[PDB]
Amino acid sequence: YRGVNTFSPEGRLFQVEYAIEAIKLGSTAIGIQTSEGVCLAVEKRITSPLMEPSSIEKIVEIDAHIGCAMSGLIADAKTLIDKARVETQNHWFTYNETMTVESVTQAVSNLALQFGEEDADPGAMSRPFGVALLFGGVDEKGPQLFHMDPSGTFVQCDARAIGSASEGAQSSLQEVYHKSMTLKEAIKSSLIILKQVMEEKLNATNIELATVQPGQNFHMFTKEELEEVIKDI
Amino acid sequence: GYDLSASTFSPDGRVFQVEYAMKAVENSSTAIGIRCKDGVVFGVEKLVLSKLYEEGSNKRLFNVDRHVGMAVAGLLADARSLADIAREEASNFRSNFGYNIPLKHLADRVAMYVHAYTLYSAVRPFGCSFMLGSYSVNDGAQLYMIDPSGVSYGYWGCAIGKARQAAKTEIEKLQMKEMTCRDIVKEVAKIIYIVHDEVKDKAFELELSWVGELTNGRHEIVPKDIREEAEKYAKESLK
Amino acid sequence: RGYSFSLTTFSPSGKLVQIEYALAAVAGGAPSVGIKAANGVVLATEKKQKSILYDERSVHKVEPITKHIGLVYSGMGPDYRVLVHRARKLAQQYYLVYQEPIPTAQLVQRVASVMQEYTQSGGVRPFGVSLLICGWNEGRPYLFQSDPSGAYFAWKATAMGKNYVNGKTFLEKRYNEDLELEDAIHTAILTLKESFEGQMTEDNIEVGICNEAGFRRLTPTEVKDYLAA
Amino acid sequence: RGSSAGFDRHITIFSPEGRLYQVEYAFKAINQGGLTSVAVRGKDCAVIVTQKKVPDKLLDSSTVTHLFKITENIGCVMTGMTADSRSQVQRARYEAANWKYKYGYEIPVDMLCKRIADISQVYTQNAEMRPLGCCMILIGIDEEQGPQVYKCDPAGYYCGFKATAAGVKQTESTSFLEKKVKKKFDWTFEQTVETAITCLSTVLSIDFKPSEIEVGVVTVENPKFRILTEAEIDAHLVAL
Amino acid sequence: TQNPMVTGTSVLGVKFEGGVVIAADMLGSYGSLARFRNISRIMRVNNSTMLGASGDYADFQYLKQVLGQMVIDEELLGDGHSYSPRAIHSWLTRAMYSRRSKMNPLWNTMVIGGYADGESFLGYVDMLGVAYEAPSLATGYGAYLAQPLLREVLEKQPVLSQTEARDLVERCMRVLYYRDARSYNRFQIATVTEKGVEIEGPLSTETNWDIA
Amino acid sequence: SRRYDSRTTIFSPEGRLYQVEYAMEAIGHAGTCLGILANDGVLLAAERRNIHKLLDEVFFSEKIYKLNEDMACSVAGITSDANVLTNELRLIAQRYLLQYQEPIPCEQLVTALCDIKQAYTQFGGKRPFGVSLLYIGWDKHYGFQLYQSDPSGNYGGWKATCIGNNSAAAVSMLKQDYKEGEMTLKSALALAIKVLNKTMDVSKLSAEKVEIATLTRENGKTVIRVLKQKEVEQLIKKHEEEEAKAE
Amino acid sequence: SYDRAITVFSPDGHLFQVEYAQEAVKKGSTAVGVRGRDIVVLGVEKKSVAKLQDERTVRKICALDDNVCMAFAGLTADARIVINRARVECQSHRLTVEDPVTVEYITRYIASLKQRYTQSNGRRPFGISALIVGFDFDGTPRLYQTDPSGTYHAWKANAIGRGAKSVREFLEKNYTDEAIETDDLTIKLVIKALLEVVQSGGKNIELAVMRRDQSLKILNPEEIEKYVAEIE
Amino acid sequence: KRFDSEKAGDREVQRTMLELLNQLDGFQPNTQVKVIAATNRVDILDPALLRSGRLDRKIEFPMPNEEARARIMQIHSRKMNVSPDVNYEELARCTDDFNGAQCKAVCVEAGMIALRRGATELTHEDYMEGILEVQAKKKANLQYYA
Amino acid sequence: NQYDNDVTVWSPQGRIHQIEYAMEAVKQGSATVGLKSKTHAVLVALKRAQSELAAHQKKILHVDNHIGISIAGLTADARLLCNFMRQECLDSRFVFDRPLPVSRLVSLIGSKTQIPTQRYGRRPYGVGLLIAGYDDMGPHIFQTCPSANYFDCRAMSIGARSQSARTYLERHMSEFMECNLNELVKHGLRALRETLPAEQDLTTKNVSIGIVGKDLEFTIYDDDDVSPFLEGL
Repeated sequence: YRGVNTFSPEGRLFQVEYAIEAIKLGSTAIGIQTSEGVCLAVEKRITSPLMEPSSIEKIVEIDAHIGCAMSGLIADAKTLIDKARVETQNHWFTYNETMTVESVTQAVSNLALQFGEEDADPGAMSRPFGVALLFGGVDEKGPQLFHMDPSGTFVQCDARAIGSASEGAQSSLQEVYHKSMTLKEAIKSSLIILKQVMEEKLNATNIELATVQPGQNFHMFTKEELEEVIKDI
Repeated sequence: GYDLSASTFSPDGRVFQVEYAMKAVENSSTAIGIRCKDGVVFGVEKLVLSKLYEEGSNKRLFNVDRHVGMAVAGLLADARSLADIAREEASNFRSNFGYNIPLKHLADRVAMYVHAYTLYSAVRPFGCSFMLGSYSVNDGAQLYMIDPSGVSYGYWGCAIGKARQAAKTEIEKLQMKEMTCRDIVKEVAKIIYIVHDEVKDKAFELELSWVGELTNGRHEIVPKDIREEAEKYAKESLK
Repeated sequence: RGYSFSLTTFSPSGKLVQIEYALAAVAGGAPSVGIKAANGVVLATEKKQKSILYDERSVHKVEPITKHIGLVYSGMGPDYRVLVHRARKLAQQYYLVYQEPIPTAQLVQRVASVMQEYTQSGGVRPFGVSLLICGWNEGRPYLFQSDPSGAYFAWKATAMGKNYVNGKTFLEKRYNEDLELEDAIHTAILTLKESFEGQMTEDNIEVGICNEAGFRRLTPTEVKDYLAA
Repeated sequence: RGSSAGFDRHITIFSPEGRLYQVEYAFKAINQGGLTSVAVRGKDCAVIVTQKKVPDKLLDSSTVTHLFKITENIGCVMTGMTADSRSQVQRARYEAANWKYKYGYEIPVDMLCKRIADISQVYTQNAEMRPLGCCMILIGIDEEQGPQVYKCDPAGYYCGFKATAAGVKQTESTSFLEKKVKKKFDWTFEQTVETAITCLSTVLSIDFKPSEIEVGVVTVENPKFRILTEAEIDAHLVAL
Repeated sequence: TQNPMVTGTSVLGVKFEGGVVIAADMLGSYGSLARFRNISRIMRVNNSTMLGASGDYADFQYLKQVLGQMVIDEELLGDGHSYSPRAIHSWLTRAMYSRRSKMNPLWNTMVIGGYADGESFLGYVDMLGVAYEAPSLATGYGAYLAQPLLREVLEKQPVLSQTEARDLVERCMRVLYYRDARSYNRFQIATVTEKGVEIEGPLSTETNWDIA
Repeated sequence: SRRYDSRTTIFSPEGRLYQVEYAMEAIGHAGTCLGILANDGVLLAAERRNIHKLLDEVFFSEKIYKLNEDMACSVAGITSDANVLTNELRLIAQRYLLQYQEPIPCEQLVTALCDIKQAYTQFGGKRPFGVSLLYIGWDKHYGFQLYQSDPSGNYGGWKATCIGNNSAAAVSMLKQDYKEGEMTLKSALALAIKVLNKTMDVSKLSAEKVEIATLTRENGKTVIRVLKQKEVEQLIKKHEEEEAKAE
Repeated sequence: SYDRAITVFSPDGHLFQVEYAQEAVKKGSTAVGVRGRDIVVLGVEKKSVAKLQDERTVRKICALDDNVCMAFAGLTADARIVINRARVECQSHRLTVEDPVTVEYITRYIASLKQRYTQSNGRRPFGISALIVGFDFDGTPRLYQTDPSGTYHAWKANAIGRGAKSVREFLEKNYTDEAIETDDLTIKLVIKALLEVVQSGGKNIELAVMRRDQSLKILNPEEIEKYVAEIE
Repeated sequence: KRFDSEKAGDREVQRTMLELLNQLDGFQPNTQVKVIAATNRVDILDPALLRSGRLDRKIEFPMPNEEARARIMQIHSRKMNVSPDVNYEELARCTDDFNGAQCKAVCVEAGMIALRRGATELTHEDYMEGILEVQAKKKANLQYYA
Repeated sequence: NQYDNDVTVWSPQGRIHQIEYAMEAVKQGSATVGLKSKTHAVLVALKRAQSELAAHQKKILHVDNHIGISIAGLTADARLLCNFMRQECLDSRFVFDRPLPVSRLVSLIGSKTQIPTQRYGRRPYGVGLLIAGYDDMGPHIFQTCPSANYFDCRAMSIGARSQSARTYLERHMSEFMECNLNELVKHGLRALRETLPAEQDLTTKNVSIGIVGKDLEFTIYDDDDVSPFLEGL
């Protein structure tokens, strides 16, 4: 009944629609692109005090100039991230250059939706990935922010929010974001919105923030830096 | 739920999936083919779904081999797939045996390929009917038709599509066994115009092809001048 | 490509209904009998054709497997042919390796494993057939039965098919340890006669024997011969 | 009696009584064509006769045929679904050619029927594909057994015969032939053709003309399978 | 083919104003034996392309069957597109190189002449995938004997007429017959122009002076 | 096809493997098999379910299979499935012997088979092996041993256990009257007879419905025996006398 | 090759096969693990000794390597398969990297294996959750937990299996630097937490202790009883 | 259709159907009372009721084509004040897989939309809005399609 | 409701519902137009953005120096088809050193797209294409459907609200053959404008143009590159 590769009356694949629905269960993640750089923020959503917050890695580095923020079924994103890292290093090995953000997003998106049941592979993926990824990095075109959905559709975005509070996080980003915004303003704005949407009180231990700038490589803020920014925020 | 697969017989011994495939073939525009002494002639009622389509778009007449023609009805996508199969069968025959494939053999091979798709649930029956025509001095004119179930027979004049019955009635009065391709072309055009329904469908374009002694045994489109004469004759006949 | 999932699955109470139904088909089949005498074995079956048109000698039910093994069935005819071919194949494979005729017990085990595979493999139904195998190895007669489920038993005398309950009850009353092959053949024919519904003729039944000489199907002359007594 | 449990009526799996409903429907499909065939064995000949219905003049009657030549000395007649019968005919030709190539002598009719029966039996055991809804009858001359007539059905049953029918009126033909077979010999001469044509003409009440039946014969003197021409068929029809 | 069995000798080609002409003798040598003396080694690829070949004749026949089949397939579509001499030359180079790479070469040296879009084409293809286009070509012993004559004339006169090219080819064919031990006196001339491809019958090198 | 698939390797709403649960319920009806571990040996006692005047006596046992020079097993469930697993057990044990030139320890052999069963319950789309087994053997690592396995692929070592019909009553009795660490092969045999006597409510011990095999070490070599009719009857008679003397 | 999609999404974005696998973990016996200053302790409640079972062959605590061990809660057969896969990987990591595995690495390997079975064709999710404890080469104690979904985290102290909510609630209130001050105090914390659910105590709980340099050690029944006596 | 079932209630309607069959054709032929019958389903009708002596002319009523849709909309817009801009051909092309009832709904909804807007005469935009309303299409809260 | 769950299941009316739904997917897509003249073939597409801060999704892709496509439907399927077309064009150039004729490329697409529509467990390609190319036979415009059918057109439009566009193209079809490149593009833009929902105008941010000609390799105009064409409408 209702095979995976099935079309609804409105032409929308059932599995993709359900996978997109699974994204709303993830924690909020925000990414802002500025001429100075790109910043990624994500709520860690600690379940119990006995859990070690250092073990929740919702922001990972693909390469020295690429960073990814995840939301949804975090276990699914592991294979997508591994593919992105491998693709980036293969490109350097072959062309002795650094892959652009769009090309990395394109390679990952192609991997997504390559699921099937009959005449696909001995162990091909049986379902789409239930994760939405935010790719941030700096390339020959400068800072770049890309959003990828379970449907394999990716698009560049100046500022994008994903997760359980995407509706309302995007609303706030609409009012505040502007083209000439600096990296410091972007980090402050991202934290302000995150504090608003988060159910728990925002502190330096329950959020993750990383930035990529033309000069420096992918950088994940430590507690000391996080405490500094939230104090003003 | 006895009609959901081609690998289940109905209680009375019927494969409904095959029957539904024929039903799809019965919604297409009619296409006829008449065998004569000199050769074979094909005709198709191509409806113009939109005025934005180029003349010759979605052509329903194919050359499976340099001496064999092919007319189709029903789902066009399936028809093109079968035409590719027929070309593959014809090409493989020449490489292995070294001479043009007889039309009877080609029809048998394609019919068995079609029949193989009405035995398993892993595939579905081709929803299209088509007819093969050719002419050789040794074998003479030959015309065949194949249905979704995979059945192939020789014909003197065949019809497939919406107005199959009306076309068959018209074909009955031609006496094609002692006529030439030049005269048959006009008759083929006349029949198509009569069966066509101008009230229901907006407009159509007549596609003609033939193979015989006059073409030296090579299937080809009828020349534009001859087609114009046939169309004028058919229109004049429809007084 | 072929279904990869088993069609035989456990029921809530723990029964394999598909194996249960395969036995029902065997039960409704034609009666069969096998008796292990003191110096040989005998297999018999009913071969009642539908009308005079069928050729009685066209197809045999008591088919040899080797020079010393033969078998008969009760169930679907087409499935019997498949198992007979596999049984002959297995017997030759054994001989090629060991340069010795396959012992009756070994052949039964290998044939049983084949039938078991069809109760677990994907996209297949069980063999709706029960086999009786007779043999003579190491100076001793053997009689085995092998059911659709793939289980096999060693019998001194048994019956299968329609009214096999009465056939076994009959055999129990009449059986004796020290019987002779002639008395075994006579009893086997009578067992069939218990539920036959008509006049038994040399063309309406089939018999085969196995002894020190080897397995061989009795000719219609002999079958009529025994019938007369 | 007709209890159902699961998909026993949709695939080839045992019914509660131990039945294969899908196989039974394949038998019921043999009667969709509406035709009947008869095969009778003579003292030194074998004959197969079947109907021939051309629905309209447009059809090329030459191509409409149910008699096929498997090899030089073997011929067959098919009934039931048209497409299914042709596919089985192709397989029989391939199997016969393979036998000749491998073992160095022509394939006996019984062995050819057995091979086709084994192929059919696989269809009723495996659930991926349905059984062919067609029936085959084979006739040939054995080297040391005289004429042979064999028939195989969708289930895989392939018993030999002396007289046989297949199709819409199989029951009536079987009774007619059995009565004739009982009397003296079911014909014991090359005019066994007359017995067959009479049997077919009796059940359907047709009074055939030369262009409504086709006949194929094999004789000990001339073992090659032949299809009698419309002229020869007319000669037999007038004689009877 | 690891070892050729029946082989054809040199093939000549030269392009003139408005066409190309190719020559080759009708002889299949089985290792110093004029075994088959009536085999044509020139093929009409299509309406504007012709092909001569040297080396193993069986491999040439195989390419005849394959190339002939492709042309048939393209004509079946009837879409107004046909293979040009350059396209066929490119296809042959890839086919020959691929076989060489797999270590199962087609033991042949082919000359492709054609005329399309008012431009003449003349190409060369070896068994190892070497290919190029030149005003004149000569495979086998034609490279040593016939090529010097053709090159000398063409350098003097870049553009030739049909009659001049034909006479030049006949002179070269005469020289090859004199000095080539695997040559034959009967040969064919194929010409491609705006009017298509024409193959001339079994011509003979009648002019053979033997003043000894 | 999805429609006809049974989905034999999925989870139930309450996280249960129904096919494994049904298979275990199938074993609950098969003949009773009993295993007792003693100080100087192990034994297996099985209810010979087949009982008919016409059945012949072939092979050395009906439910007790020899796997090695120092191992044996009994089965309860689908007989055909048991034959498949017993053959695999013999192959696994010989493969180990080929690799290491030492007999396979009993625990390793059980684990290897249980791995096969577990795979059937996880992937493949096939029905599980509806069989439960009892193993007895000796090895240089742990001496005499007794193991049990289930269709789920789960196993455990026991000092005395039962599986099959009336397993609950059999284990309840064994638990009460088992003297851990102080049982000889003779008290173990007597305990097996008493347990079988009550577990088989139908009739009493006729010495024909019972098959007993014992494993012992003699002169440094493992010995596996199936008790004959004369000795099995002698045990039953002694049990009858003791039961009489008690009353 | 059976290649049906066992695990698929559902309306509202749920993987019922993963959720069912979780309810299968919940039916299993309780298991507790705490990370001490210089010791990591694993505890587990025994449903019933039965007085006939050989306790040696029913251990729910296993050693993946010399520096890593784990305890599971769920299907016993599934755990045995996962444990074996980890054991071969630990040896493989030793062969290539030439250093002992880290608790995070092996936890990541096990979690990835579980995630793969939730997205593969013709496969059932693993019905177990594991608590992996050990010491990294640096000497820092580690404690990780893995779910059938394929997610994993690092825990100061966590419990899995039946009644895990109450044990976790008890641990949250009773976990402090003072409680884990000494090795004996850490052991008592695990025993007290287990006693929150299990009834008998002492005779119904199994304990395993891992120290920095020493290998895995299983507390004897006498030691467990003594700790229980000291607790009361 | 008549079936051999143990459930009662259906047998009474079967008896009424048999009486109707006899009245339509049977003893005492009738030549002064004609019959017209309408059915949404013909796969369930009894063969004796679909016979050639009772229901001879079985007329099929297909879903309208483009021209039929245009004619239906014109017919039902005859009485309304419609502007001379409406492209009934475009409406027919855009109302694929509709029936006459749905086309009537399109027209009446266009009129009601005009009334809501406060307009004296209808317009092509009103007709398109009515088509959208009659289609009864729901949105999935996102439109990630290109 | 049992005949619309598989692509190998015919319905009683001789229709495959799965194919019908796939055709319905392209309808939900965004509009795009394609027309040809005696010398040029033009593609104009209307891009739309999910959010105001997200870049408009690209709709025109390169295939070869003489072929381009405009997509409308599932982007992931579009990339799979675009990748197949590029490989086919590359293989023709590698083997025959000649551009692949547009019609032969379209025939290959139909053959590939037909296979999924006849096998169990497979699905149709949920994407429609407007192929514009130039070959030895002149400019070409083709239309592809999720059902493996294609039409050689002279002016076609697909996507949401594309019937208003098709109405314009038919009305002015008589002028396309003899118009200049500037005039031809304006015709494509005017049709696309009709599709637009009243209170909205064509902008450099949502209009993308693709042109191929006799002496003009396929080029894509986006952003400010579109301003010259829009100036005048």
